Parts: sequence; C-alpha cells; structure tokens
Amino acid sequence: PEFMDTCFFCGAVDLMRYETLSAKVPSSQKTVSLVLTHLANCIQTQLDLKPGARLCPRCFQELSDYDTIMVNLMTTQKRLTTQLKLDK
Amino acid sequence: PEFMDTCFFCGAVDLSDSSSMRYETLSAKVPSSQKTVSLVLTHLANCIQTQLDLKPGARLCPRCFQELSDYDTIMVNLMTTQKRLTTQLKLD
Ligand SMILES: [Zn+2]
Ligand SMILES: [Zn+2]
Ligand SMILES: [Zn+2]
Ligand SMILES: [Zn+2]
Repeated sequence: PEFMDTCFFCGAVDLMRYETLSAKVPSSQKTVSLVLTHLANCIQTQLDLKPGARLCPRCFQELSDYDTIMVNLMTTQKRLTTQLKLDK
Repeated sequence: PEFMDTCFFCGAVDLSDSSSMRYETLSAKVPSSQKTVSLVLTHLANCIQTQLDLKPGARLCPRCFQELSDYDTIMVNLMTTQKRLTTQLKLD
C-alpha cells in the first residue's frame, strides 16, 4: 500500500497531513511559498520550488509562526509609531 | 514626596502622597533583550524618519513601559526564529 511523503525543509513520514507550497499561512493569508522566498531573501539566495514540494506539519507550523510573529511585529510597530506622532 | 510624574509617551500624570510598580526612567532595561528603553524609542522614531529630544528627567507610565517591553519581546522572537529557519534553509 504505502505511498510516502518527504519534507522539502527536512525528511520522511509514510503519511498530521503534509502541505503543498500554495497552502496559506493564517496571519497574513499569503502562500507558504512566499514565506520561504522571504527567508531565502534574508540570506541573499534564490530557491527552486519544484511543483513536487511538500512540508511536514512541524515545518508548516514553524513557517506559520514566523509569519505570525512578522505580522504582530508590523502591527504593534504602527500602533506605537502613530502614538509617538500624537499630542499631549 | 508631593510626587508628580508625567509619561513621555502618553502624557499620563500620576499624583502621589504611595503605590507598587510605578513610573520608569528611560534607562530602565526592557526585559527580554536588555537594550535600554530609550533605544526602543530611538528605534521607533527612526521608523517614521523622526528623532527625539530625550530631556534628561523624562519618565514612562507602567502601561507604556509594558507596551515597549512587549514590542521588544516580539522583535526578539523575530531575531531568533529567523536565525533558526534561515540556518535550516542553509542545510540544502
Ligand atoms: Zn503541486
Ligand atoms: Zn519538515
Ligand atoms: Zn504612558
Ligand atoms: Zn534621570
């Protein structure tokens, strides 16, 4: 029977299901492909995303959580800067 | 005392004699990073290409100090999460 899954960001569960790169991270609702091209960019490289690529649930969560931190950083930054601009 | 402290960031005044956890100098360290809360503010001024006169007896209400403390805490969870996942990407 067993057809078998492999994380593009680490390794192998004969599969808590594995995600395509078009899967959306929840906080921004942008594709998890876009979060991977963000991290590639943070270290001055290209990535090649085959239409094969899947993600373990662990990695999908890691990437989700990063995007989530990145959102709640950008929003609390605006709350605080717009406060700085204000009077009394 | 007679004790009248004014918040640099919201303008709340507190009038004392007093209380528990109360107003903070701009040298008070933010917990999860230990930059001085003046640095956190100089950072926020940069973000809107302005800068600030931190006049030398300035003060912060707890709530504002909490709020800057937590921004600092988020930025640190960005610093460390990002070292991890890019390092992960380098493995191939
Ligand atoms: Zn596909
Ligand atoms: Zn994985
Ligand atoms: Zn305040
Ligand atoms: Zn002082």
